[PDB]
Amino acid sequence: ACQEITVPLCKGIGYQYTYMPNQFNHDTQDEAGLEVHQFWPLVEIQCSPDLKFFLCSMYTPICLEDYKKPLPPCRSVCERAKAGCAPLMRQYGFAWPDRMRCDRLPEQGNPDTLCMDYN
Amino acid sequence: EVQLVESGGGLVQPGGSLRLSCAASGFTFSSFNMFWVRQAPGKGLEWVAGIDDDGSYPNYGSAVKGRATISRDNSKNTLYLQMNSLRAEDTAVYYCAKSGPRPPHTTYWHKSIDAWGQGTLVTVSSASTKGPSVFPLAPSSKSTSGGTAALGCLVKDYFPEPVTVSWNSGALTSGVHTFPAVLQSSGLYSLSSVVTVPSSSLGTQTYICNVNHKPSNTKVDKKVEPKS
Amino acid sequence: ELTQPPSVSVSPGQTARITCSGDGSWCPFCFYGWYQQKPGQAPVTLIYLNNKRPSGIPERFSGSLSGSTNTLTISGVQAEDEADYYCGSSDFRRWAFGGGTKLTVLGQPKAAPSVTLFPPSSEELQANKATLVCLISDFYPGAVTVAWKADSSPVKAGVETTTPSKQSNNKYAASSYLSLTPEQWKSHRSYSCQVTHEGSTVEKTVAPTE
Repeated sequence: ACQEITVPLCKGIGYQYTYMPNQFNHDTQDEAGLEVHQFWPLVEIQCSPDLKFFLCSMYTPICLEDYKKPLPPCRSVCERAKAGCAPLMRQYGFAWPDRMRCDRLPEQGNPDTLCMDYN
Repeated sequence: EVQLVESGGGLVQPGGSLRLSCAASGFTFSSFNMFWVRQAPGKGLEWVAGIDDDGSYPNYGSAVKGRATISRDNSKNTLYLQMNSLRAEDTAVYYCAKSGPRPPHTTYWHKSIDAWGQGTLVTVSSASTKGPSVFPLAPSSKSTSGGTAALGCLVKDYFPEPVTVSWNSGALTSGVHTFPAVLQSSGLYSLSSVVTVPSSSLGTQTYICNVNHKPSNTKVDKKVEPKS
Repeated sequence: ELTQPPSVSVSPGQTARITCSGDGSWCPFCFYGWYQQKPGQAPVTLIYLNNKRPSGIPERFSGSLSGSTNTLTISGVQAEDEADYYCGSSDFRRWAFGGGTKLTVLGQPKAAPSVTLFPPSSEELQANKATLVCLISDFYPGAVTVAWKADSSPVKAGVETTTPSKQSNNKYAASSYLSLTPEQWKSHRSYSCQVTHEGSTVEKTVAPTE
């Protein structure tokens, strides 16, 4: 159940395999990619180096072939991508999407529950 | 096959009113945003009016705000644009422009322009409109060069622009060229349209040019008969 | 607030690159579109969402993004690619278009103009008017000046000339008119339309008696 990642913006993110449907019930990687595409200027602007990993960890979640419980990113990955960029959308009449919320994300502190995070 | 047809373009007196209507087809009309983009003759594209899928959040450009109103009616797949207090700086070709793919179920998405109409010319002048006088450009041996006869009809003394012509109700298109219109010293326009055709078909084929002058709701079908 | 180069010149088969960017206040995370306007035609979108081609656009048109600058890339430029290319961007509050870029394809062949001169039609004469019609076609480059002659004497008043425009050939056509009274049309022995192109003149002559 691990298809190779085909979404262009999600190349070089640390992992190369994903599963569908994702949390947003996208049927194919074409459906999700058209929603991640909207962020590629935000990535190119580089308002947050964690924005790259955060989106892909949500739209193209990691598909470990050994391990079959969903691995989400930590809330810290979201809070850095948020506050690092969120002012940019806020200045120009856009808004941090409700899909990219950080509140209910698994914290890095909890030792039971995993969540991906680099630095 | 996406089609966007704009009607209601013609002459509008300064300080007058304007209503344009864009008829959409080939796609789910209610599933895309919708915009009005204009282009003054020889100038660049200018942003005018934009509207969402349902019509709750109209958006307008600078040289238009407070004077225009964009709206849609998704029952008959029609977009509209109304304008008041038109000045000379409003003469332009007005384009109907469809939105591109948008990711559903998210509040973060950007608009694009996917399809363009053919546009309708809105001339802001105080002069009255004037239908055209159409005269034949009759083929002869004097207009035949090496077995190909050149023929046409002259569309003289009309206002405002544009004038479109076709030939044999659009069945003859090879060799047709309609020239730009010249503004004569009278303030009226004139143009010509020529088609080049084999010599023998002067007798075996009759040639009608279909002049259409929408601003004065006029339509002339002139038989171009040769004479020697 | 979108800027793009006014003109780009390329040879047939080469690759053209047109750049579009936003000014010091434009939405740096917004997308760029590209629309092509061939002479006298309605615009047609080549690129939306920075690097996406709508259905029907050939794949030699491509878009690329670098910071706040998008580049339209046209490979295998043919003479038909001669057009104006506008870029556009939207920050959800408004739209902004660029001034436009004119693509000229260098090295198109020279062509001497063909001239057709039409006398005033019988119907026009019976309406008490007279118009001479000089149609100039199948020439390149699109630059031409016209002179009229009553008999052999030049006539400057009453002439109107059209700026050359592309025909379906991707060659150029042009037109010129001489308005006269019916009395003037019958009073002379011949009228001439003198089209000069690239130093050389093509001239047609019509006679009322003919």
